[PDB]
Amino acid sequence: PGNDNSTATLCLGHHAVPNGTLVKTITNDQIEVTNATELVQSSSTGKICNNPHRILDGINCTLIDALLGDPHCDGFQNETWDLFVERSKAFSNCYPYDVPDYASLRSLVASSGTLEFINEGFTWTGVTQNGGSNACKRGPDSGFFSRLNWLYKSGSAYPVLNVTMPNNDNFDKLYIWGVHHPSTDQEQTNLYVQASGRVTVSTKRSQQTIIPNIGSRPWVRGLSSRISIYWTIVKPGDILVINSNGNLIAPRGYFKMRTGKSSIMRSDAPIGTCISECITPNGSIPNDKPFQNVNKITYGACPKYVKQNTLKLATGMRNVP
Amino acid sequence: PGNDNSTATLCLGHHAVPNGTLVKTITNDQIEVTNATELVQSSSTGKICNNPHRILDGINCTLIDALLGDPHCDGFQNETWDLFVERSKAFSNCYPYDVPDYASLRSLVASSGTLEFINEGFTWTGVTQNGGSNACKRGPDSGFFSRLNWLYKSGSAYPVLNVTMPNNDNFDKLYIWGVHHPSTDQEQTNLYVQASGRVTVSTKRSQQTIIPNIGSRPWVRGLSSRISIYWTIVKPGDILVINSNGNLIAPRGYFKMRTGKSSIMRSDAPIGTCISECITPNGSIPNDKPFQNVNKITYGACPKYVKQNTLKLATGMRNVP
Amino acid sequence: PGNDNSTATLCLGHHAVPNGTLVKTITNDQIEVTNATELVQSSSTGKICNNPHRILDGINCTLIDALLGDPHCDGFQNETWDLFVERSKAFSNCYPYDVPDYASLRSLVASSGTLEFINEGFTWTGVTQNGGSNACKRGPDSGFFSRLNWLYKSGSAYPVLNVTMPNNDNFDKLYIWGVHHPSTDQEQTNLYVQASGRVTVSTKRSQQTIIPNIGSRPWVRGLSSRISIYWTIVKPGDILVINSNGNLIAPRGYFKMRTGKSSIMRSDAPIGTCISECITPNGSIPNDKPFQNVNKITYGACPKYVKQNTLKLATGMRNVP
Amino acid sequence: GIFGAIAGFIENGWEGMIDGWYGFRHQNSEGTGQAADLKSTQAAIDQINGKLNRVIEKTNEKFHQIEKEFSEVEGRIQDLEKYVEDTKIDLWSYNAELLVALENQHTIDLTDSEMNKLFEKTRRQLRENAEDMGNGCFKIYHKCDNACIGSIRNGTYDHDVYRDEALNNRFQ
Amino acid sequence: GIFGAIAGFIENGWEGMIDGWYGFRHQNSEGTGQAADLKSTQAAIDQINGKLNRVIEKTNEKFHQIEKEFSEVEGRIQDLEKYVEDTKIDLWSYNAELLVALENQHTIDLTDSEMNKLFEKTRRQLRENAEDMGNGCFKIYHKCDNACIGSIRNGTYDHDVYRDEALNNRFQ
Amino acid sequence: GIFGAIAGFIENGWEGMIDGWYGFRHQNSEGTGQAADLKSTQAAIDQINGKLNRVIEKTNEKFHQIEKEFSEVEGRIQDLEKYVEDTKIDLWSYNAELLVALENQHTIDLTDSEMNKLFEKTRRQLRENAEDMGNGCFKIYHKCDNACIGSIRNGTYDHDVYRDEALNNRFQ
Ligand SMILES: *[C@@H]1O[C@H](CO)[C@@H](O[C@@H]2O[C@H](CO)[C@@H](O[C@@H]3O[C@H](CO)[C@@H](O)[C@H](O)[C@@H]3O)[C@H](O)[C@H]2NC(C)=O)[C@H](O)[C@H]1NC(C)=O
Ligand SMILES: *[C@@H]1O[C@H](CO)[C@@H](O[C@@H]2O[C@H](CO)[C@@H](O[C@@H]3O[C@H](CO)[C@@H](O)[C@H](O)[C@@H]3O)[C@H](O)[C@H]2NC(C)=O)[C@H](O)[C@H]1NC(C)=O
Ligand SMILES: *[C@@H]1O[C@H](CO)[C@@H](O[C@@H]2O[C@H](CO)[C@@H](O[C@@H]3O[C@H](CO)[C@@H](O)[C@H](O)[C@@H]3O)[C@H](O)[C@H]2NC(C)=O)[C@H](O)[C@H]1NC(C)=O
Ligand SMILES: *[C@@H]1O[C@H](CO)[C@@H](O[C@@H]2O[C@H](CO)[C@@H](O)[C@H](O)[C@H]2NC(C)=O)[C@H](O)[C@H]1NC(C)=O
Ligand SMILES: *[C@@H]1O[C@H](CO)[C@@H](O[C@@H]2O[C@H](CO)[C@@H](O)[C@H](O)[C@H]2NC(C)=O)[C@H](O)[C@H]1NC(C)=O
Ligand SMILES: *[C@@H]1O[C@H](CO)[C@@H](O[C@@H]2O[C@H](CO)[C@@H](O)[C@H](O)[C@H]2NC(C)=O)[C@H](O)[C@H]1NC(C)=O
Ligand SMILES: *[C@@H]1O[C@H](CO)[C@@H](O)[C@H](O)[C@H]1NC(C)=O
Ligand SMILES: *[C@@H]1O[C@H](CO)[C@@H](O)[C@H](O)[C@H]1NC(C)=O
Ligand SMILES: *[C@@H]1O[C@H](CO)[C@@H](O)[C@H](O)[C@H]1NC(C)=O
Ligand SMILES: *[C@H]1O[C@H](CO)[C@@H](O)[C@H](O)[C@H]1NC(C)=O
Ligand SMILES: *[C@H]1O[C@H](CO)[C@@H](O)[C@H](O)[C@H]1NC(C)=O
Ligand SMILES: *[C@H]1O[C@H](CO)[C@@H](O)[C@H](O)[C@H]1NC(C)=O
Repeated sequence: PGNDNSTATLCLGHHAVPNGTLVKTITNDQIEVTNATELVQSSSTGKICNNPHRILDGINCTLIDALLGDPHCDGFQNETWDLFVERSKAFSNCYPYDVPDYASLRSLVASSGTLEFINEGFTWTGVTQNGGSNACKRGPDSGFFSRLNWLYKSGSAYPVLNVTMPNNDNFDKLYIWGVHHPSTDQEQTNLYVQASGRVTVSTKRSQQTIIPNIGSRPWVRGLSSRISIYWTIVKPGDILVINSNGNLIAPRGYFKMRTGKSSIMRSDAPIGTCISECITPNGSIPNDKPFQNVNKITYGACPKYVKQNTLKLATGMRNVP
Repeated sequence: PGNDNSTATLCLGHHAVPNGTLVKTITNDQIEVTNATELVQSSSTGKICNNPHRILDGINCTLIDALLGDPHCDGFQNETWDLFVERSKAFSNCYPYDVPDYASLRSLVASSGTLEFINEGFTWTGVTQNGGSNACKRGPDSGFFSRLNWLYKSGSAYPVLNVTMPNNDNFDKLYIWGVHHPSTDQEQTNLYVQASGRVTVSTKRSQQTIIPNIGSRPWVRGLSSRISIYWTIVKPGDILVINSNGNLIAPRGYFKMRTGKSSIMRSDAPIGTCISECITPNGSIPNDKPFQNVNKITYGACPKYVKQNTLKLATGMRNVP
Repeated sequence: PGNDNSTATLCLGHHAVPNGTLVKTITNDQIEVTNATELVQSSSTGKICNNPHRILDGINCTLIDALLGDPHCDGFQNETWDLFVERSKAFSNCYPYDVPDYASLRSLVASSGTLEFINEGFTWTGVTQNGGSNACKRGPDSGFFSRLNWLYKSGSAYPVLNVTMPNNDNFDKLYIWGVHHPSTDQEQTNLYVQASGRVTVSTKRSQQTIIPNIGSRPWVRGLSSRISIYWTIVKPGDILVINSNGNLIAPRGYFKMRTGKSSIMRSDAPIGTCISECITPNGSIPNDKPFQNVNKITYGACPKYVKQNTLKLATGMRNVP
Repeated sequence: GIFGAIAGFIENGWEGMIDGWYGFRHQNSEGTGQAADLKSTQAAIDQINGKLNRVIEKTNEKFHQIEKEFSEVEGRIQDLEKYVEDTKIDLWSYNAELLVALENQHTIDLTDSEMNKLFEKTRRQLRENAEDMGNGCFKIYHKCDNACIGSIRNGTYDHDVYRDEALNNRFQ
Repeated sequence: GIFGAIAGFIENGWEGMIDGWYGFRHQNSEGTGQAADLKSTQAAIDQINGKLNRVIEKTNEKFHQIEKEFSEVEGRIQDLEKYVEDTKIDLWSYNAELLVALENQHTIDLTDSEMNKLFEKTRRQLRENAEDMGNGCFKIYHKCDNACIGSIRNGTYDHDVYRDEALNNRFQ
Repeated sequence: GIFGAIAGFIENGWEGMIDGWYGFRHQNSEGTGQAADLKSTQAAIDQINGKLNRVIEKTNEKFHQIEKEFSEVEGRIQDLEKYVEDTKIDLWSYNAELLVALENQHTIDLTDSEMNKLFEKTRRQLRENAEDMGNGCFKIYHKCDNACIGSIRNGTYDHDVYRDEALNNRFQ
């Protein structure tokens, strides 16, 4: 036994494994290789890691209610965030309101990244300040949005209000203000005397001018009346003018604007004590893979969303028995 | 003759054809192969196949006129569609109107896919109902949009109208309503008494409020007056409130909203008795090819639009004489 | 010395250079080749070449001020352009104004490519024409926008204005008009008698209707009043109607609309006496390369913007010592 | 004008082979002959059908989208709608152009490869009994009748049987 | 059921080689043996690690973007926001699909190439002292003990030393 | 420090070849010499010029588009305009990165291929008159003066003329 002593055989070969895996190529739809790796991240931990981004959990509050100063959102005064998280359980509990172009105000505040608020000494001659409502309880007393000033008649009139506030700073100022829509033609005169108020808020190059509308809306927290919320940004060197005949819900100051990496996300995922760069509404996901099919909504350093649930990259040669 | 009996020649070779075709590669701009196939669909039959998608031919009607109930569009009541087709010959023949954000209303109705309408028992105390116009003939009698209720003075006044309609259903309700703009300050009082009407339509979180504008517009079907059309969607659990001083063109009920695969297309292509998944305004096109340069506007399972009119995929080897 | 006379050696080889360059491949991140070429254009001359595109330098004027006819922009009357260039030093020097949806008017005028203006013989019965202001000096005399007609009371009244202008042409007509917002309830009556004017501008299918708002805005060139600018496009066969109670800033005619390759760019780059197809705000750039990272804003036949500052395409073999 | 000599794939295809993509032509004591090789033929076809199944791996189904033609001038929003769509089309047009170029390069490469693969397989069978003529053909240095050629095409050729005869013709 | 004959890469891999990707199996006077080739093994690994570094060349960081889910029906603007995002996802999904297919084709090609490259290198060493058996193996026509085989794997094999002995076994 | 022996493409390029991309170096009775091969040189150049014509297959002409820088904060619409443009740029940036990597891989492959193609062509000419030294060179086993080498480079080398002389030097 054994082979001839006059010759020898020398074979060249490559390894093979008993557990090959199928990948896709140009040539073939399913070819077996010795080993491969997943390029699509398809699982999440289910928790939003609170590191390294500053996560601000809105809890019962939308960012807009935190902005306006709905009393149960008072804890959010002057807060900052990389990512604000709005929860589905959030609720409003102040004067019933609407925001024409709600989404834009929510966006620009989210991106600014702070609710840093500065009080300015607006003088309001001839009107009563700090009106409160039973629909916006602040303890056991009637109350109102913290950042807003409900003005109304004094003595027995409401003089044409007319004030100015220059921006002598280096940053943009965001002013949030409002217009009150009473439910009855008798509610209107009772608060503001005039039978058709107006609110004009202007800078040098822009102006918004709103006329209220008397009428009943659906009962909300006792009320058929509404407030409509508007905003105005005043650039450095520009001037804010506020002129009103009545129905003005006045700002108490401005929010300091910033630019940066801040955003907002809707999610019910619990906040996690952990570390992850990529955040989705499902929770944080690892970012070792180039792609992911967890959620098209992401924040931070993330794999790119794709429709495939799996993409196998060969990392070894063809597997041949 | 014949070759030596001591040796032999064995040649290896590949086929070739006398009718090769030119394709493009990385290496060369025009290389001849034995055979190739077109990847760009560039022809249409010229007909929209009515299978397998439900095609609704608008004929003389835009989707919006079918929605409002322009009399010559009465045949479209409660219709449904996968794809609504609007024709260039379509015309309006009712009260002259405009829709602020026409495109959005057209879009959301198109996508909802039905004109399924449900009458609701609105009570309108103190006004006259069912006003009709000579510009919206319904037979030989003056008439109006089927889905709209032209309200006007009764006796000699027009009391502040003020009604509610809760959504206790599982689906979204779409309400279509309107505001009448008379041409003369004398037309205004004659219909509605008040000299400046208003229409406020509200839910719990939203409100629209419109003030009419007296003035002459271009004569259309006898009239310088106009109606402006608005809409309101009321979610399950929410409530619709309608408050008006005058000029209200009231809804008679709601359209049931759906989500799904429905859309709308502008085309003059005839409807065809045939079968095709992909529809373009030019007519249906086959979808065996991955790309097409027929039209960027498509509906259904379609090849992707590209600018090239031809792309040849080699399906055979290089052709060598 | 010398090799055997019985054999010979014949070697095959390829060239190599002493100055190889590194490129990126699928296989390796840095492989040395004999030669390569840059595919990303990363430099500009710093000048906008005035050939072959017609460049119109706005200098002290925005396109909108050239449109309205701000006196120091009078030199732009009836001008045309492939690319209008707006400079950061530009300023307004006429009646203080705003344009709701400024960006859209700027866009559609830019794309139309001309300020070709045609005077139409509007009759304005019962009002005074050609009002002028000290904030819009035209020499030493008070003046106004060239293309606009400031109408005001005659004798002691301002009759309901009500005029028409049909489009019997083959092109779209663009009408620019305005609404005046006085600063005091006493300024309003003094100009227009009525205490709340209105401007309704309509065609057959569309209408805009604007109500002025009395109130002080920030002092600009002596004034707390403003004008708000609107536009209306009238298609061939359609009709323009203008109805106003007061505060109407009337058009004097229309701008002829075109379609084509015209646009607008913001740049402070000097205009250059040279030739270049591709224009960026940095100045013109060559277009021999497929990509460029100079600016995402471009006009003309340009390389595509990418984030990389360099991409080296091998144009020679691997360089081996 | 030389008819008589047969030649292989080196810069010439065979218009006369209609029952296969690759094959053998021979010349021996019994005359000439030709036979397709189905295996390499099937291998090329399978690969090409695969690409052509993946390229046609079924269209995307889209329903309600955005408008893409406009009867009125509108400015900012329409500008954006047109730009979004123009951007999409240019990117897909690029994808299509590149795909076809890459795929055609690959189709040519894999078809050339099958050809060379069949040549090397034949060469390995022949061992020391043949020489590469340089034109895609082997000179077989021994009497190889039709049955013999058949054994080569069939993969059952035993080089040992002819080795002595061939080595003798090649050298001494 | 034939155990005894060893065979090379031609349509068979070696499950028993666990210390390398490529290698040699030999049979000689002293029995059989096996040894990995680290160099070709490292070359394949380096290339694969490179692609897998470039594919994972770090994620894109995005912060505030656009909304992608909506609680209310809105029409034109929402249509556009959804269309923009659907367009982006389809294009990236395409990019990913193509990348993986291309990269996997290349991974297979470069691993096959390393194999063939090691075969040709060995063949060049052996000159006229061996013949290609056709199965990925060389028949070495001379006594080649373990040290001899070692010199081949080691690249220090001197063909001249064995040339006379081998030519004699191959022919006369 | 060995000057005297010439060597071929196997892990070394020739810095001294400035009139071509590929070529021959020889050593014979008359000394040494060098000559470029224009055909394989032209073939590489043509292929590279083609890619570089297709890559530069003329820019896209764009005119009025959307705005891409903004002096005012605006929210939803501006968000969308920025997102549309950021999306476009990332996709084109990806296209460019991939194109260059693929094209450079291909450029290297086709240039290597031309090299090996010229080697195999030469080998086919030489038949049994030469052996592969393993370093990109052939040992020609017969007197081959400058004219002889020339006939090889020229493709007119007749292997039969030298066959007896060479077989005798190779073996007996
Ligand atoms: C099958 O293929 C996968 C493809 O990645 C191989 O997984 C990779 O294995 C390498 C080597 O163990 C890992 O690299 C190492 O990462 C650590 C992390 O810090 C580093 O410290 C080491 O120096 C080394 O770079 C790599 O992370 C890992 N990849 C994954 C996704 O797990 C795997 O080895 C292959 N399997 C076999 C049996 O060959
Ligand atoms: C030239 O190349 C084209 C590339 O596709 C070849 O066309 C294709 O030919 C095959 C075989 O006949 C067709 O496949 C068949 O389709 C039917 C349809 O149901 C199926 O029942 C069969 O079992 C088979 O799968 C394929 O459809 C056809 N493609 C096209 C676009 O026509 C063509 O054969 C080539 N020409 C030559 C002469 O080789
Ligand atoms: C290194 O690689 C680059 C890659 O392009 C080579 O540059 C190119 O050289 C060719 C030949 O000189 C140029 O083509 C010529 O262009 C002129 C312009 O009109 C034309 O008249 C000629 O007939 C010819 O087509 C080409 O423009 C040039 N490309 C660039 C970007 O400069 C370069 O030659 C290579 N270097 C070496 C030493 O090989
Ligand atoms: C992450 O969350 C998203 C939704 O926020 C999930 O996507 C939904 O998946 C369910 C079940 O497959 C579908 O019925 C929905 O239609 C999906 N919604 C959307 C918007 O696509 C997703 O499955 C979650 N993924 C993980 C890994 O948790
Ligand atoms: C399908 O219809 C479109 C238009 O709906 C055609 O595109 C037009 O083609 C004409 C003639 O080439 C051009 O003048 C127009 O500018 C094109 N319009 C657009 C919007 O691009 C297209 O040619 C038709 N194709 C087929 C196969 O019928
Ligand atoms: C072309 O101009 C743009 C801006 O118009 C330059 O981009 C800016 O570059 C500076 C310095 O690197 C940065 O601080 C800014 O953030 C950049 N702006 C933007 C919008 O990206 C660009 O560098 C210029 N390029 C050339 C070649 O002149
Ligand atoms: C959120 O609101 C619920 C009532 O809706 C309340 O019970 C809960 O305590 C609130 N959470 C916080 C943190 O205040
Ligand atoms: C559509 O309108 C035309 C008149 O414009 C009419 O003649 C035709 O009969 C109408 N078509 C239908 C189906 O009613
Ligand atoms: C532009 O305006 C400045 C003043 O701001 C003036 O000095 C300059 O002459 C103007 N340029 C032209 C061309 O009128
Ligand atoms: C938040 O910051 C502002 C800015 O200095 C400060 O004036 C204010 O008092 C702070 N409020 C709280 C609740 O910290
Ligand atoms: C359409 O459907 C609604 C919903 O049930 C029904 O009430 C109505 O009568 C139907 N109308 C027609 C014309 O079929
Ligand atoms: C500009 O063109 C219009 C159109 O003909 C003409 O009426 C007008 O007088 C021209 N104005 C100037 C300043 O050239």
